[PDB]
Amino acid sequence: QLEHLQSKYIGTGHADTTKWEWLVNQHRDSYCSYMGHFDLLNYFAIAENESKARVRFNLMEKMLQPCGPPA
Amino acid sequence: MFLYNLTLQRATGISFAIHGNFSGTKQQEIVVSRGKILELLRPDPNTGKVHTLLTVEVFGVIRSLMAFRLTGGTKDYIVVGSDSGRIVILEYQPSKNMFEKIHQETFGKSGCRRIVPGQFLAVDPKGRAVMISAIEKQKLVYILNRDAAARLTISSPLEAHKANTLVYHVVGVDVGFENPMFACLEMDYEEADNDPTGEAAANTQQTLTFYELDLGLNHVVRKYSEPLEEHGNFLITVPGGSDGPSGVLICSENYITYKNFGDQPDIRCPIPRRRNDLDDPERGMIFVCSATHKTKSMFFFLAQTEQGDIFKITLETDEDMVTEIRLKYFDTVPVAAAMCVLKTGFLFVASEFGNHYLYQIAHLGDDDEEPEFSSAMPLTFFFQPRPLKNLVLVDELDSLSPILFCQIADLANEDTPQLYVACGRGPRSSLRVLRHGLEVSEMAVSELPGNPNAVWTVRRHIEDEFDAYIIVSFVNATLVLSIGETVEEVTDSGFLGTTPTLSCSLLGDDALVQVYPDGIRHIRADKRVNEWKTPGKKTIVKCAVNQRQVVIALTGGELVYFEMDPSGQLNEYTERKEMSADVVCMSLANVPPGEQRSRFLAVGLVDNTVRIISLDPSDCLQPLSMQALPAQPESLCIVEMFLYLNIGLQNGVLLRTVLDPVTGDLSDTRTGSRPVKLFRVRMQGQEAVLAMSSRSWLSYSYQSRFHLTPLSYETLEFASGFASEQCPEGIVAISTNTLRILALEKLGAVFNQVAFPLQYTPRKFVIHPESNNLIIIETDHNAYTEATKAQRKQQMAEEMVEAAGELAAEMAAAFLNENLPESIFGAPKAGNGQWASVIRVMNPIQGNTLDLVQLEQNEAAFSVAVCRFSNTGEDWYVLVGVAKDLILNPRSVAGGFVYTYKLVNNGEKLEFLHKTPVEEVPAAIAPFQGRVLIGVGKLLRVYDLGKKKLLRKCENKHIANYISGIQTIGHRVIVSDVQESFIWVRYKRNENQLIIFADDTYPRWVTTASLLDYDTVAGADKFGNICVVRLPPNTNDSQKAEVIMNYHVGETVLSLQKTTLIPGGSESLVYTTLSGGIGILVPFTSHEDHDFFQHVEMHLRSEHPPLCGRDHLSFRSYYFPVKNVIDGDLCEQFNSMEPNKQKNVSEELDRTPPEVSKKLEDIRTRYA
Amino acid sequence: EYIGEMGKDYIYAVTPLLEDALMDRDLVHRQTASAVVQHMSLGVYGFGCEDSLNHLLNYVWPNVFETSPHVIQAVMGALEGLRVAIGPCRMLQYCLQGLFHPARKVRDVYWKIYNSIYIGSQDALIAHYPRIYNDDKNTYIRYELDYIL
Amino acid sequence: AKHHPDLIFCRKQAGVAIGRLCEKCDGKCVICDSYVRPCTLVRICDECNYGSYQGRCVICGGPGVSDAYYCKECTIQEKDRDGCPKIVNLGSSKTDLFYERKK
RNA sequence: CAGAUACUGACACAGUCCCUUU
RNA sequence: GUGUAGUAUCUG
Ligand SMILES: [Zn+2]
Ligand SMILES: [Zn+2]
Ligand SMILES: [Zn+2]
Repeated sequence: QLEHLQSKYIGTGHADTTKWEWLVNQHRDSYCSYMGHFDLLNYFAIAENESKARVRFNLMEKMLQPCGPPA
Repeated sequence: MFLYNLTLQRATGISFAIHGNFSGTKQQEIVVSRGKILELLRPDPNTGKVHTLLTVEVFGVIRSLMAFRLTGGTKDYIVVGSDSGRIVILEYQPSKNMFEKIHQETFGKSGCRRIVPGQFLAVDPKGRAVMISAIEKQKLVYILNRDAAARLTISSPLEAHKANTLVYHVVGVDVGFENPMFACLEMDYEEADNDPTGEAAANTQQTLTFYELDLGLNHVVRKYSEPLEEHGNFLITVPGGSDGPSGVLICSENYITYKNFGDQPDIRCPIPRRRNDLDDPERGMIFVCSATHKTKSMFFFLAQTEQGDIFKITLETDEDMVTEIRLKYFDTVPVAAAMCVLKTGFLFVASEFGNHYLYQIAHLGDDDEEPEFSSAMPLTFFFQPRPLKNLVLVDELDSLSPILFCQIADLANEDTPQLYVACGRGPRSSLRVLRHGLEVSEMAVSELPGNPNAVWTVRRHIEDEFDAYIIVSFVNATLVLSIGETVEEVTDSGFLGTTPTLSCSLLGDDALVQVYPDGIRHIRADKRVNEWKTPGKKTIVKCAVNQRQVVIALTGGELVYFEMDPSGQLNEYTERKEMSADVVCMSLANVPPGEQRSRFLAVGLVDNTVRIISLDPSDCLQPLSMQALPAQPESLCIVEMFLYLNIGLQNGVLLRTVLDPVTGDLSDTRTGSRPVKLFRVRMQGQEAVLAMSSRSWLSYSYQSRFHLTPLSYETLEFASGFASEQCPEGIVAISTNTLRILALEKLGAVFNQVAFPLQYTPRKFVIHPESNNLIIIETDHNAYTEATKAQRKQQMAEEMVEAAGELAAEMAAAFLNENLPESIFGAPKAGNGQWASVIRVMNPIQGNTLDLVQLEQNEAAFSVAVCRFSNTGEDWYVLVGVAKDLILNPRSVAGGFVYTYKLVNNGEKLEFLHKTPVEEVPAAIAPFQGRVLIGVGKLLRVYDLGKKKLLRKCENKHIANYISGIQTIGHRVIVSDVQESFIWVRYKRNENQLIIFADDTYPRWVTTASLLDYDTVAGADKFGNICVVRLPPNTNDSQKAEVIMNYHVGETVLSLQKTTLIPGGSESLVYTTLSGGIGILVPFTSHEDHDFFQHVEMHLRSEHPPLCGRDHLSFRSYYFPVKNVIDGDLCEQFNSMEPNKQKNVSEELDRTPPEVSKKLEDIRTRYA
Repeated sequence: EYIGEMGKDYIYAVTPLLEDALMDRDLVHRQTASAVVQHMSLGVYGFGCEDSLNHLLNYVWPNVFETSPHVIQAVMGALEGLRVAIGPCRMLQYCLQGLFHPARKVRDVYWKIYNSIYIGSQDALIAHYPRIYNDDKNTYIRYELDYIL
Repeated sequence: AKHHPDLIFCRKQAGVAIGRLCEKCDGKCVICDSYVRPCTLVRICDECNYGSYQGRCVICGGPGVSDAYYCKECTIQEKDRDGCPKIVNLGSSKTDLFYERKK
């Protein structure tokens, strides 16, 4: 079977995947990638008059449950 | 069409900083990492300035940076975790002046994924293990060790995976010769995704988990995990073991907590609060960075808040238990991202936005006047800020990090366009002016009537440290002077200077020889004159002076040979030569202490042929090599330190040739059809050349690289070296029929900057096409205007007076007459949806505002332009787009307004005329055909001038998303969307209808665009990609557009312009990054060069892997595959390897390393 | 496969042979042409020859709804080899067309293809995600990407 | 071995142990079973290198004589960032001819 | 459920026995 | 020449 590799990696869906868990992973991946690039955080810290530490803290806090509660 | 990516200025954005003994001796260096550039720099403990030693590129973003040393060692290593997906350990090699790859381990895929270690990196303080952890579920631990080979070793990684876990910070606990222990902040979220009621989202605490590394069983297990009360952001390690207690210093919101494993209480000391804060009293207070000054005698800590206030944390304990934490306000500094407490009382502060400072510590803060806080006091503390009184500023590093707009234009009376960048953010914003050349410093100005043409400055003795001799020579007259900081007329020189002076030689240790057209007169320091008269009607032409010999030539080519003796007597040879031309240009090299004299002499003639004559009397007066020149040389000079020679021609070109009796490498470059003179100068204790033309030129040799950079100054004709005590290093130069003094302090670089202070962050600006002025506008979130802040302060300082106590409240009087500055003390960030905008007009020549317009609250300026309509004559209207009640994250507004000014009296007045209300925020304003295009969000409209408002002519609603850019050319205009790449819409004036015909396929987060000639739009992206889109030739002006170029710079770009940079250059594609980098996208000219460049790049892709280790092709294809672009940084990196590797790379292309280097420099020196 | 980098010159000749190879012929023709396309796309990666690869991609996609292990094993390999020479942006548009199909056999195949695309180049999909509007009570819009300087 | 859809790979972790290849299969890709352009070395987890399993060929399991390698396609596709490729299965086409030829 | 005829996977061919111990 | 998986078509 070729599904061994696809199972050990989180975020992998199946035929019974609901939209909510797809969108929450989509938002979580974007939140994680925001802190990676330095200029992608400079743009956020210049757009709103805040500090880099504050933006990072807010992004980390928002990861607990993005896209609202489930159904 | 292929493009070549060069670079002009490197990024100056600091993200991480570490300190340690990276060299080996007892001197500490700083390794500062840019966004994707690794840099090394050290400060001078004797003067305080900081120099640059290495600027190697890693070709990839860096997410972590740590330093460590082994037990019982004296060298510090560097551990780098980045996007490469590997772990790299470096080592600095002082002998090779470059880094050294040591270890490389792969533990996953590539890319900033979720489950990929590399974000958080921690190291054991004792230097026995290292932990690299991801943001979730991918904790990994290595085991570092040393073997009998005295080399670092890496064992197999140990997994510490834990599903459904978010990691906030990872730090290494200090333990004295026990098993390593690491701390992390986990927070499970499994229960938060199973309760639809949402009650599990709240009341979920995070734990402080300690991880135990079993050094005997080779596994890692977690032991302690206790819940916390409130969320924290970062942790500070405490030196433990045998010197102090072991634990952590969790810095939560509005609190600081100390926790230790086992049985130990907790200490919570609230953070001190600024006195009489003007902001909203519902905003939390958190820390941003920390430091450590661990010392065997006593140790303390440092911290910094959002407002940039340094504290001083000191712990109190008896044997192991910590009793209290004692805070104390230290100083106030601009907010920084990292600090490095250096030895010898030095502090390095690297600001996240602006220049970088460096302070020295005079007092450690003992027995001060302000009280100290503690956790023992029951129950909201306060303190009063003040000037520093504890630190002084000794050095500042320039950095144009937050650049938001750029515009290249020529506004002064020259031909080289200047750069007008609008950088900075917050109250400390500035608008610098960048021009090619070096910084010019002056000390004193003196008036010397007449017509001088030359001057000399030679030391009286070889052991003298102060220059004394000055020989100011007119066309025929002379005037001896001196420098003693009291420069006046001197008479007791006794030179009998009644004849024109052509040189001032140094024949011996202190012997000087003057030149007069009637012979040669020796002038010794002692009364020993050896005068040699030359009878006849023919005078001398020139003289080749040297530290040990003198060579002279007469009219018609009559050679005279001179050679000195140890006794101190002159000598002459009995042979005279015949020439086929006349003496025009001479040169002579220096003598090293390791040899008796030089090797060869260079002689120039009218026939444009250089003649090489040996100094050996056995075969003297005998040419060896012959080489003609395209044009007649004017002056010649020789530089030392591998040695090269400089050839100056009659026109404005300078030729570089390696030192060789036979002809060799040739380096042709332009210096303006005027004579060029080259003299010997001194820099930082090193030799250099100096060419003079219509503009001054300075060339220096440093680390196998030559830079021919001009000086940002007016026309000059003469210069000479200078060194004294008042100035660290200067240059004695003359001016137009007068005297001057020149000084150079800054290290060799380009793009000199002059800073103009501002008040807020500049968004956009335009240039007046008649009076060359600026219409700069500003807008910042979370700010108060000049009136609202004042009225809020007045209202606040009135209710507190009536606090039912002593009527005797006189502090309001002492408070209302003293306001702290904002450029050093920050700004009072208040609110969540507040705005402030200012419109400013500035003179680009010198900094002085002409008019200021202040908008009211909740009014954000987003666009400005200058237009001229048709129904009205020469009336330069100014339109400003203003929003209303703009909230960022829950985006929702209630309309906006558009202003209209008049700009009367040739550019220093502005009267309000009328305003027009709009139901949506405008973002794009573009004038064309005597009208204006207004893009109000999704809607697109065209407006016309009226009497009290603006008239809506045509309406189109087809844009899929928010409009954020509009450019007009001819009958075609381009609308820049926020998600779609581009939309082409044509305006027809027959029925007043806008129709869309062409669009793009791949969505892009476009931020800026610029049409090249007529159809190719050189766009950009929010992530860093740069693309060029071209319309098919067969389009009916449904119809997509093809893409002809793709690239990935790796940094956000917000500026694109095509304009020639140097006189006689070509059309470039100069852009500007968001970190401070300036680059160009110049194309290739011929076809036989593109293949060579592609071959060189392909060979270096495998013969020179990146320092971090990552596929260069994959890095440049981060989001979209590369297309028709060749990297130029990698090609220019060819100049720095080992000779064997250089030969191995060069031999496939059947070329020599000098041949490859010459054209690599030639292509760069032609377009810029 | 053998020539590798030299296949950007003979790329045009084989195209009007793969074009009529990817027809309703026997399974062997489409099974072999899938490997041909896979090697052809892998050999020319990074040299900007996606103009013909995009045209060739339009024929591989219909031959995905198969049942024999060999043909699907070749077709998924061809798609994976094309996704590195063209880019995830083009493959995401094809995959998203029928992700939430109201059938099951199509959904399984589409989810398998999406997982294959999702495992590799995870960070490259951040900028290529579509925009979804909000429902009654949830936040489905990334407001942080709409900031304007 | 991609020809037999029965074999199961390890995928545990990498390490400092380099895999070896035997005479029967010297220049074959571990996954692709190709023969062109070896690019990168092969690392195996410590569970696949202990005592009787030390210095054995990755694919079949004989006495290794030369180092293993990855082809260029595996490096471009980043198929080497998965763990160790050592086979932990006996197989069905190699453990049946034993009893078929015993008679 | 079975028979027959075609086809695919650079599939492999005394492969050899390498803690089974007194 | 044999064995180890998989697939297609006609007939019963
Ligand atoms: Zn083998
Ligand atoms: Zn392979
Ligand atoms: Zn294994």
